Amino acid sequence: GQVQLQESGPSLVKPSQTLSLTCTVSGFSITSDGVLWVRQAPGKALEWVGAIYQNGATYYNPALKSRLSITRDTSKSQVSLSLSSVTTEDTAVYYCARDTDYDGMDVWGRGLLVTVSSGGAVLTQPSSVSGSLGQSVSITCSGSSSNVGYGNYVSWFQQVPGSAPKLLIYGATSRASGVPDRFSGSRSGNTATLTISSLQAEDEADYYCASGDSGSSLVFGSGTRLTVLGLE
Amino acid sequence: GQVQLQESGPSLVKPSQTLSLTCTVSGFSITSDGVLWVRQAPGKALEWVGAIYQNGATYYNPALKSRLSITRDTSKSQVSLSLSSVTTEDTAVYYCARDTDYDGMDVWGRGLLVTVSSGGAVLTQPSSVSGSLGQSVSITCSGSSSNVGYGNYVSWFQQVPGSAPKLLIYGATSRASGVPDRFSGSRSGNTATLTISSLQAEDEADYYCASGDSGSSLVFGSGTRLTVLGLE
Repeated sequence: GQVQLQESGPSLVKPSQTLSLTCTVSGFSITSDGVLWVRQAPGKALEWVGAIYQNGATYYNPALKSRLSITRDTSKSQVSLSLSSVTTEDTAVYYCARDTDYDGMDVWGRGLLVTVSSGGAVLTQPSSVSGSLGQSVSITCSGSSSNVGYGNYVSWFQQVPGSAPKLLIYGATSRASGVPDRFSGSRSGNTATLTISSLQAEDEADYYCASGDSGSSLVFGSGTRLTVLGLE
Repeated sequence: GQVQLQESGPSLVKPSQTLSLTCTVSGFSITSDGVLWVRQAPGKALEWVGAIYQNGATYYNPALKSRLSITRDTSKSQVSLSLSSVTTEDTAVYYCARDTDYDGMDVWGRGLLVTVSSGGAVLTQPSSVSGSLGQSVSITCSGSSSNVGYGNYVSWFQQVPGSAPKLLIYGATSRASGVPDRFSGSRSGNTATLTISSLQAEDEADYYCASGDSGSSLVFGSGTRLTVLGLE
């Protein structure tokens, strides 16, 4: 992969100060693809932070809008994130990713952990599910007419321990590039479903649904942990 | 940090072919610091692959030497690894790290997973140890006169779930920059010991002891999983 994104910054940020990160991209222009920021607090789901698109138009998670600024420098291929008035609740791995016209959020950086410390809105998924080698497994995601209902702007991600999400299915049904076809997506009203046939040992991971939402936001589900039953 | 290292290469290699990776460094010269390669097969201990130093002098893991070549391009800040005659047993996350004069293997790349597929010398550690918040805990590593007994060339690493090792201790004692001082290391004949006083929640990880050997090979231990007992 020549397309890549890398987050950079100072992790440790004292409470009440501003947290500032830079995402440096290579192998493509921000004038052709959007860039988004996602975070994941140690031991939580994925939360959308905000996005900046080709024309520089920006979009923010309403819960964070209070202290968020996203900017960009075209010449240096950089996208900046500033988060003000940081507290311990902003401790997280911060991820940037690309958002493309026809391939979905396909490429993500590796993630940068930021710890905030001093002296030393709703998509529902079953939290767990399991199946054995060879058989199929379904993971459902419930929302509403604003989002999963609004139409076919549903994504599914895979995340293994300590690692950036990998896009599986975008447009609710379309398989991303390089994704094996034992993965498929469907949608029915306010519900979207991922199906994994021919379960494999390496499918054991957490799974996240995400959906566009009427107020130009992006919402993630609560995550589903999949376990595979072997014979070993 | 300014210092960073990044592995880059193909997606998957076919068996009996040549796996080739490139390590690009930034924030320092290979003419000032050595570069080493380490790998980690799924669910398995760290294994040293080989090293190239400031004068280009190379050193290899005897078990892999047969099909190993490490090269470098100084003008471009690159170090190259070639592994021939790959089989399924070479599937692994490959890591490239810096070896310094006075700071140990302090900085490591993020790791690149490489799987070898078609269309379908000994350091002993206990496998587990555990403790509640605040207590001290010890992890022991046995070898021999060639290695842990050779002298004070012992390191300790920490690895969380899907992440590059972090150096804790070097010189069999000297703690590393930025490492908190509840970690200490001691040595007593053919045995080296890492002690963590005041166990913290984020110490929950695997721990590896590595040692220089007589034959200028680096050897890693079998790994120790440390669990912390909450009240949750």
